[PDB]
Amino acid sequence: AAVDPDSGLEHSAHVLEKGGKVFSATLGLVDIVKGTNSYYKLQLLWIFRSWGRVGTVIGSNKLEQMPSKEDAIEHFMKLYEEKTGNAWHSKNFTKYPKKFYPLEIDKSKLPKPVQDLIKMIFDVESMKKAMVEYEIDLQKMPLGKLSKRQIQAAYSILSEVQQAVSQGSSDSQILDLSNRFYTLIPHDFGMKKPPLLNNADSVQAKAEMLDNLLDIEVAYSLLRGGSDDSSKDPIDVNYEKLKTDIKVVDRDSEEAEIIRKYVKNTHATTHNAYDLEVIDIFKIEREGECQRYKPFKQLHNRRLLWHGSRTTNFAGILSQGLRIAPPEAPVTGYMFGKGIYFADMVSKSANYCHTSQGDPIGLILLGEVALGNMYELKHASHISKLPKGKHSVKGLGKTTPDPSANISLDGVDVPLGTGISSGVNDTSLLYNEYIVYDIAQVNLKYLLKLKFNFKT
Amino acid sequence: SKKEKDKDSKLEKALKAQNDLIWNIKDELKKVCSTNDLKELLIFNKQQVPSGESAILDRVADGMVFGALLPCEECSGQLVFKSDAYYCTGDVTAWTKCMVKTQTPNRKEWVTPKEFREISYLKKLKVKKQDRIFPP
Amino acid sequence: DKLYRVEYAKSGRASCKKCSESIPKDSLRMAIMVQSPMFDGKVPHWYHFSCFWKVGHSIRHPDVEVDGFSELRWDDQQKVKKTAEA
DNA sequence: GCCTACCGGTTCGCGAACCGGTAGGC
DNA sequence: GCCTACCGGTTCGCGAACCGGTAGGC
Ligand SMILES: [Zn+2]
Ligand SMILES: [Zn+2]
Repeated sequence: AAVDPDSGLEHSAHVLEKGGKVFSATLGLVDIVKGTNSYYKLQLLWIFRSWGRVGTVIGSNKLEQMPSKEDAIEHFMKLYEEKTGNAWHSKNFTKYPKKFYPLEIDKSKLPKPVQDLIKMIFDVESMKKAMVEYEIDLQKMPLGKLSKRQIQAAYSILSEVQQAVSQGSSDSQILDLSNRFYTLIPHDFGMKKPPLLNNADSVQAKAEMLDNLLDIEVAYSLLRGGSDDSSKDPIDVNYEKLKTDIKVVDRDSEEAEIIRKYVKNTHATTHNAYDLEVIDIFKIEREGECQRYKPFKQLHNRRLLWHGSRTTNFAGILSQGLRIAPPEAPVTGYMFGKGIYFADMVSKSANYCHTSQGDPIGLILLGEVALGNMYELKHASHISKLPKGKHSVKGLGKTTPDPSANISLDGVDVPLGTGISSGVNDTSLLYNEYIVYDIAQVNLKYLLKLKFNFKT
Repeated sequence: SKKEKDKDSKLEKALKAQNDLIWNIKDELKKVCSTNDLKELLIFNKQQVPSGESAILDRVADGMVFGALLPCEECSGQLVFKSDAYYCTGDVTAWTKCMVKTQTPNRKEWVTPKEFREISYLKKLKVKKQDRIFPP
Repeated sequence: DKLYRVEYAKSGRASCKKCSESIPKDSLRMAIMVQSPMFDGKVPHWYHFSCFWKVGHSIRHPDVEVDGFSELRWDDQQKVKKTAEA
């Protein structure tokens, strides 16, 4: 990291490191019961100690010049152990009672709608606000990159909590995790106690948070970098970073009529809270997504299907394609386990854009997803391995788009019929889900931009 | 209301009986014993030595009157009287404190070391076997 | 846990939030617990037992609201109890 | 969280005093 | 051959100063 500007000496003297280990650490300690949820930043610029209640004006700091440089090591490594409980070098770290725990810090030539697309998916302040509702620390999480090994642990602790929740484990066991999680991922509850992760969906909520938080730092990773030479334009620099060929399908286009049909037709009878309005249609072509999908163009039963996700995710969904949840992450929230999920109805998928009456625009995808020999399921069932010869899973719903009106598109079956009853009604799904357990099976075709119209 | 008000009134008798029994015993030790004595008193009785003067005699007084507190069932820490119950102060884990709480904790009898040339004066304060009484 | 707190001065060092004079040792004093602006912790606001009841605070039932009440001496408990009502 | 008055345990500093060696006086 | 007034130095006694660990404040 760099110097904490609370020192008032940030652009003056550099933060110091002895060869490898950087003399700076950011500690944290939470007790759900006491309510305490507190930071402690230590640096060796001079020795600088910061402390207080994460996400508030509660706290204070002490900048302090040293008598010499070897006295710095003495003061630092002492303060550290006093506060953390460990020595400055350790093979594996160990938390100690009421002691802290250290957190592991690390002229443009394009169309106007395409510029708006970059505008929309690379506004990181929009993504920040996005987080504020999760109560993640807003202050120093943009400049402070939380580690990968760390976040994986943050995930694990979640997945531990679901396991604990499912088999009604001890309040202690649960307490410990809630403490472990908030310590590891600083939240901002102002002056009120961190809440226990006791629910099934509270975990899901915090899982979602991590997913989203991960993609923001992924959007930064893209944005920060390249080769800053006075030649290309700023919007073009960020376009090239997306590593995809995006084009604007014209409204006059005959294929564009189909999508708008797919949109207008496949809106849910039960999702009447809003009303769609296709502002744009983009034809999207990822770097080498056709090199990896060639295998499955042999595969039968290919379907053009909707998939929605937060506008914040689309910065990374473009650069890495659609990804499956990490293995550490909890399976809560998923119906049939971790894998790419797709819907035949634009509404159902549209709800994953997470729009509101103040943020009206949203992005939704359409992917040639090679379903193949489908595994059909009525009730929710967390699957590990697919049965033999099955390349996908299908969640059978009550309403299905009319199979006797299934139009084709470039050798892809587009089910843009309006809803009729399904062949079996013993299911606990109202609408279809299409799940692939391999990132290769999906091939993104169209990216839509949708304005929502609510009634409030 | 006859038996109700009697046990009601006769308990507030026994509550005061207890309150200023310990108080007598406290400032008896303050008169006779230095803090180091009291510290080594508790240690001998396998009791966590608290930080604080007041709190040290508060646990010696409790120790003598009711008993040397046996360690906790799960976390193996030190239960401590706090206002209306005995709360465990140990550590079920590094991350989270233990939350055990009781009015009837486990305990063996309080063993004064031989070294007491005024334990015959303190214990001569008409003190018999009795358990902690609590508020209503 | 509780908002208020009462004990015999652990030292005659801390001063009184109303009048600002040193609360002498082993004296009955009362506290109101506040957030410290300086660290993530509650801190007591020590008042001379005399001064406590002029700040406008009214503890309806001391034994359930004020901490350290049971640990006090019996006759001192009654002082608080009565003075709680006036 | 960090700051500091207080506690006991030891050393320090200095003046009385204790002592032995002595050299002028009878 | 004593005595004794004078002086240099080792000792002793006792409060002042020092000091590290910490209970109590904010
Ligand atoms: Zn315990
Ligand atoms: Zn006062």
